[PDB]
Amino acid sequence: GAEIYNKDGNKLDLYGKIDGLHYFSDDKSVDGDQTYMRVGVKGETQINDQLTGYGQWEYNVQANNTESSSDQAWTRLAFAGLKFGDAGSFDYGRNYGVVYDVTSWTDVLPEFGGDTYGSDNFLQSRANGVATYRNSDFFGLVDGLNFALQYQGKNGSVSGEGATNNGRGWSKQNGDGFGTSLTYDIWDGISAGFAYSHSKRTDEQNSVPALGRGDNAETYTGGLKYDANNIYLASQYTQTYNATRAGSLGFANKAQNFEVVAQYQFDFGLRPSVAYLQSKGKDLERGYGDQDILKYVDVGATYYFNKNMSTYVDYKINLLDDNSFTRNAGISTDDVVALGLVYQF
Amino acid sequence: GAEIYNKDGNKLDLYGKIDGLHYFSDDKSVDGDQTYMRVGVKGETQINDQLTGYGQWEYNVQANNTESSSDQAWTRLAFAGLKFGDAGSFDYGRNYGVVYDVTSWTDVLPEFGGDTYGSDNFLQSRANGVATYRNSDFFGLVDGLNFALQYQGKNGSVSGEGATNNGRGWSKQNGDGFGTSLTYDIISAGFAYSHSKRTDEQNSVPALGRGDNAETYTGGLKYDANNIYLASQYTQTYNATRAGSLGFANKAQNFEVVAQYQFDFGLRPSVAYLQSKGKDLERGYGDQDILKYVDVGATYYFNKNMSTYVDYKINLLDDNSFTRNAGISTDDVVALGLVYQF
Amino acid sequence: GAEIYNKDGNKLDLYGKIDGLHYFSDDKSVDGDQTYMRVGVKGETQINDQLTGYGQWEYNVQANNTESSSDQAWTRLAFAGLKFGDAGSFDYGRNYGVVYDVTSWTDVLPEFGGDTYGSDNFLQSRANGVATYRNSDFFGLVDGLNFALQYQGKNGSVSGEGATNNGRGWSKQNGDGFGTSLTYDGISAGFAYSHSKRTDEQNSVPALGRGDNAETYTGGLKYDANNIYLASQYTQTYNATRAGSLGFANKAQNFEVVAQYQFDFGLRPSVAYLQSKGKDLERGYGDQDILKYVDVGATYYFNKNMSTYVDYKINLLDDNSFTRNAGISTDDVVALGLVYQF
Amino acid sequence: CSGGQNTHC
Repeated sequence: GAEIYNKDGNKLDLYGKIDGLHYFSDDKSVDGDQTYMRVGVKGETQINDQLTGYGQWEYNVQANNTESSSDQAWTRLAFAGLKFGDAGSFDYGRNYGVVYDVTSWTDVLPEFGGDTYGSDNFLQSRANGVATYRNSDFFGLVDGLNFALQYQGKNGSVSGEGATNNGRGWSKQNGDGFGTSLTYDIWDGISAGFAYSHSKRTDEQNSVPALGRGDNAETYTGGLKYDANNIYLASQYTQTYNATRAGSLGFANKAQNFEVVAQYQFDFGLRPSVAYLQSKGKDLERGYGDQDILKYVDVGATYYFNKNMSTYVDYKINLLDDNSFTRNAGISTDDVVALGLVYQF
Repeated sequence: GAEIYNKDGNKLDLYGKIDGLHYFSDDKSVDGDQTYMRVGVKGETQINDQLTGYGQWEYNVQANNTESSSDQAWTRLAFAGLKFGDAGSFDYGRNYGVVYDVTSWTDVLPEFGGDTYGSDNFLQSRANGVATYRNSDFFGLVDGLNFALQYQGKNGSVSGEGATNNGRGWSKQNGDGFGTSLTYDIISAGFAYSHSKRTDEQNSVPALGRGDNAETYTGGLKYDANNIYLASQYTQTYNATRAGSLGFANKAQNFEVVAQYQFDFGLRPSVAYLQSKGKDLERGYGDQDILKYVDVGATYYFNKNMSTYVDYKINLLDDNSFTRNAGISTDDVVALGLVYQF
Repeated sequence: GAEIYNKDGNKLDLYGKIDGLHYFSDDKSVDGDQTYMRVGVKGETQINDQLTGYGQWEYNVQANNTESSSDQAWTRLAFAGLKFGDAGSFDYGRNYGVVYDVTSWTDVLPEFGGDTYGSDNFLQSRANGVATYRNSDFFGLVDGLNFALQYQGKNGSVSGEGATNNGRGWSKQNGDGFGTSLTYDGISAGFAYSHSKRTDEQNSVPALGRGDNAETYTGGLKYDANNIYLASQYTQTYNATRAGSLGFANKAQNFEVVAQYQFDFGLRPSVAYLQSKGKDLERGYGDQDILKYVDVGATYYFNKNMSTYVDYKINLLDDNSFTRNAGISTDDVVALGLVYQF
Repeated sequence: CSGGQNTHC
């Protein structure tokens, strides 16, 4: 980003982007203008030679609606923490789950992708009140092995027996949970990762929605990645238990998510990309049985003028078949085309 | 603005203001504190010797209400674009309409003014999803002639047949539309034209305003020399001017004139007159005055960063059935302000 | 704060903090994550050798809720003003009341404390449309004596006879009011007095609190030397202290005292006691305790940019009909924090 | 809804 201050061992970095984005689709819920921008600040202070403090805030503003609209801006990241030489780091606040450490390898598409999981969905994406301890090189015992733990406090309902101060609907509630991740670089380019999470489920999550009954939400993830010679390859496979949203109908008892992405970077700045994503649910209630929650193929490309300006086109080919489950759960089954013009600072 | 970063051919400009503002009026809907602030950023990157990219964001935050209030902040501008040297420029996002290119010459009042049209009102002001191509010197032909092309996508209802992702009420919906503008320095003269499709909800929900297309023709004049500022513009609209909350006016004629003088020690008195007459309204309203008032005020500039002003609006509208039903204010307003600009 | 711009006699200061905060309590309305952050800007321009203009904006963003939640950000401070050398200063906008000039001496606790009053509560805390004139060293008569006047406009209901443009519920409405403060000197003494009119809505909607005016008398003491901080303030209010959600207390007597000691290596343990007793409450409530608790905690400062703290609030209130009806919490709270300040 | 410094509730 743009470093706007560096004095007395304290540095401030201001970063963000403005995205002029348009969607072309037959689905009236996604077609139209999608302009927005991001703004954020990253700080870091040098407490001493072997202790360092830092903090980061990221904020999202929607600019595709009228000036009288409501709920057009929200916070994505907000956390403060400490770095202890090379013994690790700790931070608390709104931050990414440890499952993202593996699942982000395939989240490199121009506009789409990374939608087999939602935000505020246990420890798979950005969450609230996550205490994350991260260790690099595994205490120095083995080089190149990253490692992390996580703990998340309960986020209950707006009111009732299981309420907390920050209430929310059953789709984003959770109990006390923890997660771990482990990524290693076998050699140059090739890397492997593995993640695991386990959280408690609130009472409303077991009574209000029609689909999904269980006590614990579990997630197993394993990914692979190749990044060298202007070639990017990545894939990740995930199996969840009572942790994947089946649209607005509730949660899927068993789900298997698979994402694969292939990208190449040209000399003059063009970066074509091809990807495939799917998400299959099993053992759903109400006689739904086994249904496809997500299935589409993504083709697109990106052009980089420089490190501050770029434009892209993204085509999502939806392979889902319309049926009772998709209509009831409100899952879109239409193709979408996106055009973007981004300025980054 | 304050240039806070300039490295690697990329510069960031931070700009904004804090306005301590108070209104003195008999209309309880406008009387009271009106304190607010603006904050924004302007960027520009040098891609090469003849190509340039840029982006601009503007944010408005209201600070005249309590800490538990809702919907006190909103975005005014957000767009990104490219400049092809002297061959023109293109940008997309939330930006001004091409009609503003001519109607902004009279939007120089201290506090009031520029209210014959509203925001998110077709292509007359700030709008959503507008793709604008602007060309200076009109390619390689006559110098001093500015030309602009614009296209806006559909912004439909919240839900239903004509819905889009960003739904809104009928007062701010629109169909596919385009607009042109043309200004020349000879003293300056300008002309603007816009044409947009009207949504189905706009033709059924409100009581006033029936038509397929929204039309706008604008012509303007400007004099800016020897510490004297004179400007005026005349606009004729078809199914494009809001008749308060009752809907749209079938025909409307807007006229604004402003005169200003800048003193050597910092005082800038201003006098202006604004009017807007609607015609062929339904419900038996006939011809009604939508807006009519005289503005007298002055501004004192301590320097480029600090200023204060007093604005007096003398409302000449007459109270009747149409004004009360449409919710149009007919009371005088006095504004006192103390602005710090950074 | 971080000075990010200083050119042409104009300077801009950017400040804020990110607070990773967690609450441990048996009260489900306060237990859980409490992460938030603050951001703001301070400006100042040199008009001439003896005149100066300035402006300050402070904005609060909550980050402990989901991205689809509502009303998570609000503005705390926004004002612009002028400084006439040593003859005083004047500013208008959303600013602190003059009662805060004395009641902030005891508002130094890590997380809790300073809650015998509320924001947007007459002139005791941050308010809307306050015009403040502040004079340092009392013109030239004496040295070391600070002095201030304030005036606030009416902030009426959302709609009705007493409405203004910025309407609000009866808990935050007020009429015309004014206030004065007077601080003199490591021992310091302070005195503040405010007087505001009460709106008609405040006298009819809530069950508790009837009167024409809201008055506040505050006396303060402070000791700040040799790494020792002792401060206490006693306040007597008249129809100006909220009795939870039931209305206003006819008479209240607030008393808060704080003792802190700063250690050499950065530890700052603190002990405080707060109480607030209401009198002459209607509905047969009689005399009740609105707030009563003991605060014990400590703060560690790694440097001027990073710090951490633990705060333990021991609630001494007894659960009864008044506390349950007014929604006043009677549970202990433990807070853990990790703050980065820039 | 609390005294100016650390907002409560």
